[PDB]
Parts: sequence; structure tokens; C-alpha cells
Amino acid sequence: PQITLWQRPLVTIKIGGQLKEALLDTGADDTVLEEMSLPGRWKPKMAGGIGGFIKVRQYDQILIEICGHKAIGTVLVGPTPVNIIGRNLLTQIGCTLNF
Amino acid sequence: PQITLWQRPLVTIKIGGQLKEALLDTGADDTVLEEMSLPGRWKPKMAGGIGGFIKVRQYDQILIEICGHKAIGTVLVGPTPVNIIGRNLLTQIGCTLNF
Ligand SMILES: Cc1cccc(C)c1OCC(=O)N[C@@H](Cc1ccccc1)[C@@H](O)C[C@H](Cc1ccccc1)NC(=O)[C@H](C(C)C)N1CCCNC1=O
Repeated sequence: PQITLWQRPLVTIKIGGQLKEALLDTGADDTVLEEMSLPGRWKPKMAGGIGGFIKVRQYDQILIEICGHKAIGTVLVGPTPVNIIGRNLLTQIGCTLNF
Repeated sequence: PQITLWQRPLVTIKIGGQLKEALLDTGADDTVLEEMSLPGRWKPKMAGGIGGFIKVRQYDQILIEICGHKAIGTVLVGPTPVNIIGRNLLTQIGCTLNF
């Protein structure tokens, strides 16, 4: 689908058997999800946004189903205000900017 | 142009007679630019991303040329680590997401 940007580009993702709403975010290198129940081993990391840094849990090779399309990659989990889908997953679903 | 997301989507902007590189950011509501020389009256305002909030100077109706396309709108200037073009300008150059 083509998405215009008059609204926040919020899509429906399915991750860890759960349904969530996330923002397709071209300005993000990585995917960062709010505190949620995820299975597996992890490694502690920091993510540097606009106001500073947040301590997140890094999970590798996690499956997300973004708006009907499937991707497998790195997901960070931490105290972020919005669920962010970054470029590490957006490339896998073939997402492009167009103007 | 079509822009894929394997790299940061950086475009050349021209603002206030000057050339800068800015990130095309679907995950940003507003346009925020690194400390730079702009003419005009401003209003103090507060942008909050991941990790907290930054104090910015708000200018209304700044002309920006993004990758050859002209746009006029609100530009925030503050201690952002990256120049960010947000949806308030992205909508004006007919920028869409596609997958
Ligand atoms: C939401 C908003 C409203 C008004 C104005 C602005 C600029 C707004 O956006 C601010 C903002 O931080 N938006 C983020 C997503 C957002 C929306 C709403 C709330 C919080 C965040 C994201 O798109 C841009 C921002 C850019 C950046 C900052 C520092 C270093 C490098 C890049 N990118 C990042 O933080 C990403 C994260 C998300 C994985 N990131 C951080 C690790 C290094 N690389 C990287 O890519």
C-alpha cells in the first residue's frame, strides 16, 4: 500500500503472538518497542534519540508481521513513548519513500 | 525520486541561503534542524523524542528546498544531533511511503 503522511503512519504489527500498533519510521535505524512480553535471551543496549539515551533490551532474529508482511530481525524493548519500526525491518518488507 | 531505506534517507536541503543534509523522517511530526543562522522572530517551544525533551526556537513559514522541491512551514532550531525533515514539510513535497 501507499501511505501518505498527513497522519502518523501507524500500522498493525503482530509480534510475540500479540497485536500492537507501530509507527513506520524512516528516521530510525532500529526497531524499538514499548515494554512488552518477549521470549528469548537478550543483551543490554542504549538507544540515542532526540532528548538523550534510553536503556533497552536487544533481541535478535525476532519475527514481526507488519501490515500483513513478514520480517525477521533485531527488536529493542525499552521505555519508548511510541512503538517504532525502523529501517532494519522496513527494508525487509520493501518499504520506499516516494516524491 | 524513489528512495530505499538500506541507508539513512539523507537529502540536500537549502534553508536560509545555506546548504545542509537532512534526514527524511516519516516518524517525525515536525522538522527540527541543528543550531543554525536563521532570520526572523521566534517563539520558545519544547520537542520531546526518545530519551527526553529539547528546548528549541520555533520559526513559522520558513522556505526550505528539499531535493529541488520547495516547501514553506514551521522549522524548529535546537540542539538536535541530526537535521530532521518531519511530516509537516514531507506532505508538501508529495512524499509517500510504499511497500
Ligand atoms: C515525534 C516528533 C515530534 C516533533 C518533532 C520531532 C523531530 C519528532 O521526532 C523526534 C524523534 O526523535 N523521532 C524519532 C521517532 C520518535 C517518535 C516519537 C517519540 C520518540 C521517537 C526518529 O524518527 C528520529 C530519531 C533521529 C536520531 C536521533 C539521534 C541519533 C540518531 C538519529 N531517531 C531515533 O531516535 C532512532 C530510534 C527511534 C531507533 N535512532 C536512535 C539511535 C541511533 N539511531 C536511530 O535511528
